[PDB]
Amino acid sequence: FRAIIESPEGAGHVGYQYRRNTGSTMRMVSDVLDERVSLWDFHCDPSGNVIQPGPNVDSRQYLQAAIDYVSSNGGGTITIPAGYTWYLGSYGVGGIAGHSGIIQLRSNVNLNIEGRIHLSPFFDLKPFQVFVGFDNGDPASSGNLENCHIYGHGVVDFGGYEFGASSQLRNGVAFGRSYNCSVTGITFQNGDVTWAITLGWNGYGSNCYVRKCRFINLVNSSVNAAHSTVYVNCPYSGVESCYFSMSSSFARNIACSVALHQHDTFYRGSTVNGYCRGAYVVMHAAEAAGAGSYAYNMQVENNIAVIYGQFVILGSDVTATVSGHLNDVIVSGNIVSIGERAAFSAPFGAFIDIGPDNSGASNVQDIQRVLVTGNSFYAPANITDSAAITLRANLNGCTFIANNFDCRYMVYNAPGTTSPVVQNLVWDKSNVIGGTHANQRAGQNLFDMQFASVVNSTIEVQLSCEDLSMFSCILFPASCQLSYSKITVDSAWTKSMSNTAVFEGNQQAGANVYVSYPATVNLTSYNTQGAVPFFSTDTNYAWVTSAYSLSINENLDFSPPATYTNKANGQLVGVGYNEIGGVRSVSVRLMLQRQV
Amino acid sequence: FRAIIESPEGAGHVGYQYRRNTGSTMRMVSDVLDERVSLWDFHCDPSGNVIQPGPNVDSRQYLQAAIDYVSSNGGGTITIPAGYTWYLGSYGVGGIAGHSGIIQLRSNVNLNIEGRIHLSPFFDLKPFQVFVGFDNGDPASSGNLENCHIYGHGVVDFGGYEFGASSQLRNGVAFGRSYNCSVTGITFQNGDVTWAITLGWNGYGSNCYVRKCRFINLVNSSVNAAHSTVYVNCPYSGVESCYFSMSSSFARNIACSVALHQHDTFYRGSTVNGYCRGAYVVMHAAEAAGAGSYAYNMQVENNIAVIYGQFVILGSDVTATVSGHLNDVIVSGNIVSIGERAAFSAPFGAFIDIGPDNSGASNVQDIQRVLVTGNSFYAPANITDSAAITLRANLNGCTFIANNFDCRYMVYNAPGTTSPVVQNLVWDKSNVIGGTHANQRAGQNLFDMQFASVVNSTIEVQLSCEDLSMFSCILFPASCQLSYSKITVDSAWTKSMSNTAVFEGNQQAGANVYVSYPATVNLTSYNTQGAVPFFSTDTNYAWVTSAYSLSINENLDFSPPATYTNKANGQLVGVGYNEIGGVRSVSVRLMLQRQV
Amino acid sequence: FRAIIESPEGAGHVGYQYRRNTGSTMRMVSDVLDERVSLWDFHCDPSGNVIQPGPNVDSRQYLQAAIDYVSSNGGGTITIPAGYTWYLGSYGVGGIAGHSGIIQLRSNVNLNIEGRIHLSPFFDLKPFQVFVGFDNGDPASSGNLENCHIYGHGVVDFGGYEFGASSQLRNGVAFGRSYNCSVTGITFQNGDVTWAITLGWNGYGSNCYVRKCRFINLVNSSVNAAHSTVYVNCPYSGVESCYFSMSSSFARNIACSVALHQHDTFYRGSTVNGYCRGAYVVMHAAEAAGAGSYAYNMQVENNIAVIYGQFVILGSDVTATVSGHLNDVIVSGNIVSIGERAAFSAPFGAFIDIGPDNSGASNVQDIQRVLVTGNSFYAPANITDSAAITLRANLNGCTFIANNFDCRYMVYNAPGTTSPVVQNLVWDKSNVIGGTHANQRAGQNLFDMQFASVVNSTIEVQLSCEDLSMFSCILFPASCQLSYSKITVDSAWTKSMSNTAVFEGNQQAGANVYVSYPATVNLTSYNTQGAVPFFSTDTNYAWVTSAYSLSINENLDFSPPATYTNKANGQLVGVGYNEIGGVRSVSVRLMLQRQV
Ligand SMILES: CC(=O)N[C@@H]1[C@@H](O[C@H]2O[C@H](CO)[C@H](O[C@H]3O[C@H](CO[C@@H]4O[C@@H](C)[C@H](O)[C@@H](O)[C@H]4O)[C@@H](O)[C@H](O)[C@H]3O)[C@H](O[C@@H]3O[C@H](CO)[C@@H](O)[C@H](O)[C@H]3NC(C)=O)[C@H]2O)[C@H](O)[C@@H](CO[C@H]2O[C@H](CO)[C@@H](O)[C@H](O)[C@H]2O)O[C@@H]1O
Ligand SMILES: CC(=O)N[C@@H]1[C@@H](O[C@H]2O[C@H](CO)[C@H](O[C@H]3O[C@H](CO[C@@H]4O[C@@H](C)[C@H](O)[C@@H](O)[C@H]4O)[C@@H](O)[C@H](O)[C@H]3O)[C@H](O[C@@H]3O[C@H](CO)[C@@H](O)[C@H](O)[C@H]3NC(C)=O)[C@H]2O)[C@H](O)[C@@H](CO[C@H]2O[C@H](CO)[C@@H](O)[C@H](O)[C@H]2O)O[C@@H]1O
Ligand SMILES: CC(=O)N[C@@H]1[C@@H](O[C@H]2O[C@H](CO)[C@H](O[C@H]3O[C@H](CO[C@@H]4O[C@@H](C)[C@H](O)[C@@H](O)[C@H]4O)[C@@H](O)[C@H](O)[C@H]3O)[C@H](O[C@@H]3O[C@H](CO)[C@@H](O)[C@H](O)[C@H]3NC(C)=O)[C@H]2O)[C@H](O)[C@@H](CO[C@H]2O[C@H](CO)[C@@H](O)[C@H](O)[C@H]2O)O[C@@H]1O
Ligand code: NA
Ligand code: NA
Ligand code: NA
Ligand code: NA
Ligand code: NA
Ligand code: NA
Ligand code: NA
Ligand code: NA
Ligand code: NA
Repeated sequence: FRAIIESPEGAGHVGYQYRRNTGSTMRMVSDVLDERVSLWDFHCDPSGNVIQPGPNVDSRQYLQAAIDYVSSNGGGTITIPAGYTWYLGSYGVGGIAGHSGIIQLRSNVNLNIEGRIHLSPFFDLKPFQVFVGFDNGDPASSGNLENCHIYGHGVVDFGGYEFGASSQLRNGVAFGRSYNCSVTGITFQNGDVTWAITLGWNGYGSNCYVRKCRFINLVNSSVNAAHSTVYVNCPYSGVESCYFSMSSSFARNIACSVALHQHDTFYRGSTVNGYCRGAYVVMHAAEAAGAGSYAYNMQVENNIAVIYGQFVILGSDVTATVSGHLNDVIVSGNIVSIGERAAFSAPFGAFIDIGPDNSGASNVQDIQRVLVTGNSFYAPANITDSAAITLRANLNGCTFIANNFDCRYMVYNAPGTTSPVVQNLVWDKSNVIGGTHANQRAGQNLFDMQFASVVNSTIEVQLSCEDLSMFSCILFPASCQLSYSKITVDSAWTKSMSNTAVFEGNQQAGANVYVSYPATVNLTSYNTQGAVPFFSTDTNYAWVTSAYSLSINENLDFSPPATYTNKANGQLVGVGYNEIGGVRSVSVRLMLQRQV
Repeated sequence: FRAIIESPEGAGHVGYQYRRNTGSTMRMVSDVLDERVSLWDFHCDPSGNVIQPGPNVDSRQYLQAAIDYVSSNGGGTITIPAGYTWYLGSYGVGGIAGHSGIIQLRSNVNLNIEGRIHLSPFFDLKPFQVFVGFDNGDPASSGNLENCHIYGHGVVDFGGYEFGASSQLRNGVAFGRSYNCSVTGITFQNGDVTWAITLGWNGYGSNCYVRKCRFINLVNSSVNAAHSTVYVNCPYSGVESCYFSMSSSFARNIACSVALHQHDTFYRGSTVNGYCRGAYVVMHAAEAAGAGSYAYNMQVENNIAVIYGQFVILGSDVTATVSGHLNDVIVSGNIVSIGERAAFSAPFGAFIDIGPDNSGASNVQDIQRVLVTGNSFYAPANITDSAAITLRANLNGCTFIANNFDCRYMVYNAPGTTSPVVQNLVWDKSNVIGGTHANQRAGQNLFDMQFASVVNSTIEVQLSCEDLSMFSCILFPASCQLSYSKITVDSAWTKSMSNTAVFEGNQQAGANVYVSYPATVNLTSYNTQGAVPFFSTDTNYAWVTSAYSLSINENLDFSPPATYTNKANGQLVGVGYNEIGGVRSVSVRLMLQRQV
Repeated sequence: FRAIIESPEGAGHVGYQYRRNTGSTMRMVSDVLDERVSLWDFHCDPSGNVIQPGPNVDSRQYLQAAIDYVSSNGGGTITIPAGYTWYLGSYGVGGIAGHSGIIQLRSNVNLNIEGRIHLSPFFDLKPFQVFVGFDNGDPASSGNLENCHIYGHGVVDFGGYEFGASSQLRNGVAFGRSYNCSVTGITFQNGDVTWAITLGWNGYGSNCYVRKCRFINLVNSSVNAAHSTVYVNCPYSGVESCYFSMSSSFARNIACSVALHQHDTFYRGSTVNGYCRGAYVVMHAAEAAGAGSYAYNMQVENNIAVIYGQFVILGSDVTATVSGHLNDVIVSGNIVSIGERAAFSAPFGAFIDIGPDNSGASNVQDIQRVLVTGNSFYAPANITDSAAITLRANLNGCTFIANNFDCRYMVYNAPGTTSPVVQNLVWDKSNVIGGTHANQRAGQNLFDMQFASVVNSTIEVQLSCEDLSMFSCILFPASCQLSYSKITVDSAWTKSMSNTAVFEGNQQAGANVYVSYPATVNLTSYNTQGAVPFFSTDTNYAWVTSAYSLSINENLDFSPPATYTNKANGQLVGVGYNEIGGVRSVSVRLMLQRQV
């Protein structure tokens, strides 16, 4: 009996009944203790003696034994205890070896990480994926991971080790073909990794989430090829209320916070600092196996960001046998800025980027039904490479309403690069254009329409302050076709502008182009006393349907017409009034209109 | 002593002091074990022997005993253990019997559901409410439920059983007259039920919430009369970050995700697929006892939905002695689509529906001060029955700003049905109208104003692409009165339209109607050389205050006026210019304006 | 052995192995029990006998001993047990004494509050701060608090005691110089306090959050000087999904829900009732030590509020050696109302307030790049003191897009008070002005521009119903300079208004002022048959660049011009048509335009 009690079965001989309640189960202490489980229950030598964790102990095999055992009972939650750091010092074996895996996750087995998990220097200059939910080296032959949650106040620390080679991959949690899996509360820090968390695999998975996590300093070297903190690769999944921070120079050029790569995915309520990019919103044809060829219902909302490159990047692409499509996207309520940097010192600053594929192709995309609304964007005045939208690949539609954009360009694409085919670009008059870059725009077009063609598009320019440095508010080169479009420039703050809208190929003459913009025009009247015609001296107004005065008349003896039409020879003409006769000659600011 | 130790009081004789700290309490093992409690502590036969759960064991009485006992000590949290399925196989007794209750919840007693709870086939074809917080068969004589939280990674499974009769009710959690109650984390699945969760009772309750829950496949038969997944019937309560999915055909016709039925309630950040409806936002007079006759401060924001009928349904109604009012509503940031379906195959597709009462009355409602802003809506091109708003009952105000609506109709109501009285309908120019339904609109009016009357309303139509199939952009039948309103049609993409705005009762002539829209007009001049008048051949322009040219002048020898007014006989008239004399006859596209 | 077993070391002699697994650690019961810790482990007399909590027991020393001990082991989570109320009855000692501290928090030591914590009457009429994370009386010499989380279903009750003197301070949780600290789930109630929670100290701290907490009735007396429920004084921190309620009259005059006082801070998804104010968004120079002199990336989104004063208050100020700046702010998606009250009975109602500093100075502020978008605001018709913006101090920019404001004023500042210098105030046409206050505006200007100067501003007024009671839609006194601005009044619902826009100093004549608004003008023609001029009888139109008819022509024999320009003497002039000759005299409603 003494022997039984001191034995490992002792607690199984000590009776217990909850709160002395006579209606409660007559149990043994061991039954109640068996209701919970921790790493300490597996962190022992072959004789069953507990092993203290530390920098010289590899905890991997013990944590794997705990997970495997709990898995065998239909699941539960293993605690990783507070007040200790648990080092990992070797790779795992079996199915996860193909993924450079350390720990293998299993279905229904949750991890409550309250202490710290820290990679030992065995992993320096090596690939690794700390937690892996695949059960096979080939993800295509992998089983699923279901009902696996990682949560707590603890920490995953990547030991500060740099990558050994750019081709290597490193990850924190790869859930795999993951259904109802989540990470909540955890801080991931101090590394050089590719991703912190990945959700799903090529569309297989569902209901995976990352909530209230922190990601701190996860890129640190020039070796690191690329980094996206959370890659969402299964539908009905997302990231909310997270914090992302980088301090490395390299992060400003390579790091993105989130990738939304399947339908019905979201990125909300998060704060980003020190990253190149905010989010990719993409349908890769190569990733279309699990959930189809369409990324739709994509939501980026209510985030706060300081970045160095582009906030949201839109794209879709193709393989030999699959074509990716991106549609039904909303980007709203975000407040974003380009951090303090030299012009051209990081990838081109943008709120929205329509990005060419990984091979640089701009003629594979199928991006449409995007709404960008109620966001703020700001870039410091020196950052020439800042745009509301860098439209660098084919676009089948994007709508901008009620944003506030305060940067160098509104619409931009580099000339002599790609020549995008643009459809259904809508820029509503309710987009407010800020003045931070006023006086910086010598030689530049606010809306620089460097495309192959534009159709079914609306650009309603409204200034809110003067910028007389700019070459034009909007310019179309002669190589850009323009049809079935509406282009207007409001006259406010434009009286002293030489050029307002510029159509280098006279594209505003098109049958279904509807335009209006201010221009200065010289007119000369006949000498007749009374009602008298005034005609423009130049003949380039054959496209104008009406025009009206934007200038006061300093004269007593006559007045020019208030309104004008045109004539077949391209003159404007209207009827004014000579109180006394005489040939008149005036220079007037007019609002030129065509079909509006 | 051996006997004491092996007895149920044994743990109460084994001393313990935390971490051997001499300043800590000298306790017994049983005291520490008594800090927590699980179902295992009550899941026992009359001799105190533990009973294993399973499909042949009814766990109800044991779980009730646990709840009752914990309640007696001022509360706590009972764990429903992971790795087991706990079947429920009988109804409860007492107060919850009137609600077909299984388990009775009690104040301060939380349930941490980590395992699975599953209904046994005793419940097939029967009503049931799994967890009930009422303590009396008559909710009016019920006490309150306070401080009751249900949370964890577990599951409530409704066993797949169909309803027996349409008149039956089924629910997961009925909190009752519920104050500071919540459900977090739980998956509700595999049923045919009326609701999964209900919060409050006829306005009694407060601070009830449903967060990070999943609701999967909860309608499965033609017997089911109706389904709303969460019914919010107490103020200061809401639903956030939930997932809702249905696969049944019947769900596309009967199921709604959320009902917000009292003031200061919200539905946010959620994803919906396979449902008929997104949310009801309603003040039922019959439900006004607990929190007054007004539903105000109602918020539907940042949701993602694929539905088959209507996204938000607005309503209010009356009883013999109470009148319901709905006001101060915001609908923002939502991205919604009608899923792939045949036209007319499910209830009429809509972003907003102003719905008649349960008896079909359209003259009881008092709905006003609604803001719909920054949402996206899409319906596939074949779905004739798709509208931004189906305005089917009296409306005292609704404001639309900066949305993107891509469907068949903008404003719709069926002719020869209800004749709503409309006030303060505001459709701002910043609403972008998509082109998916271009070419599908033969015989149809984009804004089909099938009302009794319209007052104090604004409709600013702006197209962003051509649709020459439509009969008109906006049409008022002669039975619709129109007064103190502004109606405009921007000219862009309208040059080839026969009809733009149509006023079948010539209602645009009204003293306080402010309109503008394009029209083609034939004019004929006098023969006089010089300044010469042009007059319209038709006499239907007595209401026009000015008009201006939207056409170029192909002539050298003359020009028509740029601008026109009218004359008492209903002609337009303006002054053009004959370089050489002669009677002129032209057909010109004009922008007709009245008081704008 | 019997003796050992009954001793405090007994559990350390009883063997245990998890679930009888031969691969598990051979432990003792005490090891498993040592995995968790509660207040009961420290709530004991000097002989180690447990003490029951209650109104006559001071639990403070015991809870401090628990925290100190857990801190010594590298942290963990102490449970404050459910089913008991734990009273605090004395002040703490050491570093927190300077802060009137009760309990001292320590790094990595979390509190899981499931029971109730309640202040005893020792604290009546006294200052107190219940939980304090500073370790020194002087916050400047304090160490940090890291990784401290307070969570659970429990309650902190302040005992209902009033303040003794207005100069006293009271707080719930002062995290101090706080990094990765949070409060989740807790209800704070029944007090008269200054704050419930404060985060950070003068910019020192990071990643502090308050989530899913309730704050109920925390002001109760006329003695209380001021109250803000959560004060956020460190960056990368915020408040989400909280509930705030007050019932006291005094709260309607003194209480604010949140203060956002450092960069990258947020307030989201919360509900407020009974408060004076929603949120301060402020950069105090005096608080600039820890995180710099700029508050930027400030976010107030998706809140629901009933308040009595101002929803968001913007400000910045200076000290002898530091200047505060506020920029890059977003206010979106909020639905707010002024609760039922008499006019002038609480501080002036406002959605946005640009507030002078604590000394009343209006010439210290540097507030710019603010976006206010997609919000709703409502005040009952009797509340004269209600404005979309009360602009009472210097403003360097604020942008309003796509809001719905239904109150007395749109833009307001009291005349004969402060004279703000205003730059970059942008009021887009997409702001919808409600009609609740129609007919209440005798003697009042909808936009009452009571400033020193206005520059680089846009005000686009659009009515949606008639209000003929108002004196004007917009008025500039002669003391307000106006330059490089755009001011328009849409004609809809304005035909019967005497005054639309009023420029008491004729400021619309300015070279870079762009305006348009309706006016009635009397004209007289020459007698000539045919094309004939009409001239205004008054000479105050020297600033007008064009005008056009907003009136029908009731005549057959002639028509006035459709469009007009001006003449140097300030007449308008245009060319109409006399079918028969004769001098004509008409009164016409025109749209007057200047440079637009
Ligand atoms: C770091 C990052 O996320 N970058 C984005 C680009 O992603 C792509 O490059 C990545 C570089 O790391 C990834 O490729 C790498 O990893 C692949 C997967 O690893 C294998 O399979 C795993 C399941 C195993 O555990 C591993 O052991 C290994 O076997 C590997 O095949 C590639 O060779 C390697 O370079 C990334 O690949 C994806 O990763 C996720 C997450 O782990 C996984 O779920 C997917 O299965 C996998 N996809 C594929 C196809 O294998 C790869 O996608 C990304 O392409 C780019 C988006 O922008 C560009 O394209 C847009 C659309 O055309 C265009 O709009 C834009 O302008 C372009 O810049 O963004 C980041 O750069
Ligand atoms: C399924 C659903 O939610 N449908 C919505 C309509 O709700 C209404 O019909 C429901 C059908 O199930 C409910 O009625 C049923 O249940 C009633 C309540 O059950 C009793 O009381 C419970 C507390 C007990 O536990 C039960 O044992 C039982 O005793 C019952 O009285 C009815 O006879 C039965 O048909 C629903 O009733 C409400 O349910 C909630 C949640 O449980 C409860 O808190 C309320 O007390 C209770 N209300 C009432 C009045 O009893 C009943 O409301 C809903 O009316 C409709 C809204 O849209 C229509 O009306 C709008 C406003 O005029 C209009 O804009 C719109 O166009 C219309 O379609 O939406 C769903 O159909
Ligand atoms: C109640 C509230 O929050 N009111 C807002 C104003 O805040 C300011 O007044 C408060 C009155 O309580 C605070 O001052 C009081 O407390 C100070 C701090 O206490 C000391 O230091 C603590 C760390 C210790 O634990 C204490 O023991 C004590 O030693 C004290 O120095 C003052 O004497 C006392 O009156 C508040 O002070 C701040 O509090 C936070 C939170 O605890 C702390 O992190 C800060 O260190 C501390 N700040 C300073 C400078 O010490 C003090 O800021 C607030 O000023 C006002 C904002 O609006 C006005 O100014 C705007 C900007 O110009 C302008 O736009 C607007 O129109 C103005 O009305 O809002 C509330 O009234
Ligand atoms: Na691999
Ligand atoms: Na769109
Ligand atoms: Na081209
Ligand atoms: Na009943
Ligand atoms: Na409204
Ligand atoms: Na009628
Ligand atoms: Na102090
Ligand atoms: Na702004
Ligand atoms: Na002045």
